[PDB]
Amino acid sequence: STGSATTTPIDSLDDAYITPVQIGTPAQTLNLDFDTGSSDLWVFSSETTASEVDGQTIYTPSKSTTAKLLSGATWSISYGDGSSSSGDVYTDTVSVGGLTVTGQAVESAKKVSSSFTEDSTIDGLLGLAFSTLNTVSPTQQKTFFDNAKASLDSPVFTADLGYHAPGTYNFGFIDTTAYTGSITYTAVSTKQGFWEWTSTGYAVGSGTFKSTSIDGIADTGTTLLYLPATVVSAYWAQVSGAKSSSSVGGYVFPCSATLPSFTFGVGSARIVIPGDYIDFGPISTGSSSCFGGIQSSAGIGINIFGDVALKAAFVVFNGATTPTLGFASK
Ligand SMILES: NCc1ccc(C(F)(F)F)cc1
Repeated sequence: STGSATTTPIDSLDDAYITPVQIGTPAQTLNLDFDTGSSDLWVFSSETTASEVDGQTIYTPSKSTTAKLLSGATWSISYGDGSSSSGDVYTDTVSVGGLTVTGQAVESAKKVSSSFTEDSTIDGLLGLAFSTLNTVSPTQQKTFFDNAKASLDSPVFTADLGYHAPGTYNFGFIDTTAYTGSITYTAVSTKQGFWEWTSTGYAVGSGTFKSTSIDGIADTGTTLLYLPATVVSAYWAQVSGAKSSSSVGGYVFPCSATLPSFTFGVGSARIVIPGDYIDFGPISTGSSSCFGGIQSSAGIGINIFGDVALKAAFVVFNGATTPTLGFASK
């Protein structure tokens, strides 16, 4: 089997991407944030605290003839940005663009943090990292990809995020018309439960490529590109007026600037992020200072190849017995 679904940016800045997911019987369509950095499929629901729901589409398990409460199961997750959510669990039929999983764990939120409440476009998340990170207690649950894997024509999923435009998530196949050149595959460590790989280096604009190992995770659930301070300082030093602002919480630059591109290495291959992709608009409404798309990972503990980097590539999340990552220009 295969599955294919369109992913759409939630706003004019590509702050996040949403993909329609059918849950239950009859189908209840919710727009979830596909996240290769986490492993919980959680949704806003009829159980979510009323004051914490503001515009989101909810999952109502009582209206689904295939929903079953997973006895005694609870979940609670905290994301790297400080956001959190928790609740109870149901098993139900979940479909993504033609691909169906019966008995998928659908984590129903009873509580969500302010940032989720404030994002009316995100109805929940669909975790695509390794099932070792799933927070369901006392019995850990599998991801949608993990549950569908054996049925897929190929044990893979692909991420093809658009820049200010719709994109695609494919399951079980590689669309050879969606990229240029070839796909370069690289080794993955699953030790931290993430799609963790090692970039071979970088370049700033038309500058000399620096060969250096950058260990990081391929994370669709993170908006920006988080890299070592040395790297990020080398990037912003090419932008006149750019500075690291402690009050804003990162590198900012004059909105009138035309940004240089950023190239990252995948083996001997190169992925070029165009300069416009690193512009995240005014720091506050009407400000002439803009927020940068490349930020330091110094306070995180890990480098994050988020949407800024992934949307420049056709990305293969290879779930073969030894998982790997594939990147191609597009
Ligand atoms: N990295 C996962 C993630 C996804 C969405 C959000 C937000 F912004 F919707 F709250 C936070 C964290």
